[PDB]
Amino acid sequence: GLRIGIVGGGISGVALALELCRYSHIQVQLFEAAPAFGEVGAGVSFGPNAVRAIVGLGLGEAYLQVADRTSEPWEDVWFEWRRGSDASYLGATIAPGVGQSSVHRADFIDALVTHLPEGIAQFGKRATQVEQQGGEVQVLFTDGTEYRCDLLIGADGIKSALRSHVLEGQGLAPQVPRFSGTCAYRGMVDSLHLREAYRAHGIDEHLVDVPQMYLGLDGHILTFPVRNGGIINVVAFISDRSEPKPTWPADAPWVREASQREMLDAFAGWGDAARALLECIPAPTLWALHDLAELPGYVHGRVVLIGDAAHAMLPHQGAGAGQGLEDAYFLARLLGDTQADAGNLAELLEAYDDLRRPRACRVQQTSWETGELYELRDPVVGANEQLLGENLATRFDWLWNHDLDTDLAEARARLGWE
Repeated sequence: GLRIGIVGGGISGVALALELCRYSHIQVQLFEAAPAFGEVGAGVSFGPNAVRAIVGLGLGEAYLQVADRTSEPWEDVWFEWRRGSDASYLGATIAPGVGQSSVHRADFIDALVTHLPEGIAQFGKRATQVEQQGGEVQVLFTDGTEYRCDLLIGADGIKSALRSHVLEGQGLAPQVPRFSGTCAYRGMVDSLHLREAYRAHGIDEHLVDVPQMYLGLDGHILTFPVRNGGIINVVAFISDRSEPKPTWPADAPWVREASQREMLDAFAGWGDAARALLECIPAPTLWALHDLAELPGYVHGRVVLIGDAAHAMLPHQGAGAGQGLEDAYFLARLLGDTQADAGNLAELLEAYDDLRRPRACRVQQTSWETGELYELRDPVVGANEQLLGENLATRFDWLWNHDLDTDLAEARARLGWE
C-alpha cells in the first residue's frame, strides 16, 4: 500500500485527491494550506489539454456543473484578435470542442470538494513541522496530531511553504514570486449594456458575443461572455517594460481597488471600442501579475511539488490550471498502478521530474513570450499583422493537443513496467 498526503486545497490538490481515493491500495489525506485571493490574478481557464486531464481524472461531472463556455455558434472560438486602435479583425484561434472555457475558481474548488469521500479531507489544521528520513515523511499539525506517509504532495500554490523544503533539500537557491511588470484591471459588464455602448459608436454587436482580444503596444484587453452570455468578463493588461525591471511593494497585496479615472487614463489613445468597453466596468480592481521561475527540480526525497507551487506562470496562454491538472493525472496514473510501491517510489518521482517538469517549464516560458506577442513586442513579429494573426492561430496547438499518455508510456518504459 501507499500513504499519500496532499497539502493545499486548490484545483490541483483536490483533483489529485479525488482520483487517488479511487484505488483501494492507496490511503489519501488532504490538508489545507494558507488561503489565497490576490494570487488568483487574471483567473482560471481550461484549454483542451485541461479538459482532457479533467476527464482522465473522472472530474467531468463537477466540471460541467460550474464551467462557462461560449454559446453556439461560437462554441469553438478561443479568441478573435483585433487591433486596439480600430477594432479591425486580425484573425481567430479555434479550439475545437472546447473553445473558451472558464470558471470562478471558488466554484470549481467547492464542486470538487463536495465529491470527496468521507475521511479524506482533514481541514481545520495547519502543518507546523515537516520532516523526512528514510523514505517516510512526518508532518506535525496545529492540533497536536501527526501524519506520516510515504509521499507528501506540495500543492499549496505560488507562495508554497513546501517549495522551500524541496529547494533546500536539493541545495538549490530559494525561489519567491516575481513581479512581471504587468498589471491587469478586472471587472464584469452586463452584456446588454455593452451592446448599447458598442452600438453608440458603430461597433458590431458581434464583439460582445464572441471572445475578443484587443492588441496594442505594451497592453492588451480581453473579453469573453459568461453565464450563458449575460455577463462579459473583462481583463485589461498594462505592461511597464521600462529599464528598472519593476518591483512590487513588499507590504502590498497583489490586488487593490482601482479608480475609473486611472483605468481610462491608462488606455488613453486606444480605440473607441476599447475605451467604451472600459467605461462600462463598475468598481474596477487592479491585479499585480506574478509568476514563478522555472525550477531545476520538483522533487526532494518523498516531497514533490505540483501546480502553481512548482510552475506558477503568467495567464497569457490560459495554461496555469491545465498544467496542474496534467501534474495530477500524470502522478495518479503512476501511483494508481499496481506495480507502484514504496520500493520504486523514488524511481516514480524521477519520471515525474524528468517528464512533467520540462513541459511545465516550457509552458512557463511560452506564457511570457505569448504576452510579449500580444503587446507588439515580439522580436520577429513586432506589429506585422499578417504574421501576428497567422501565428496566433497556431502557436497554442503544441499545448492544447499534447498527448499526456505518451509521456506516461515513456515513464513506464523507464520503470520497466507493465
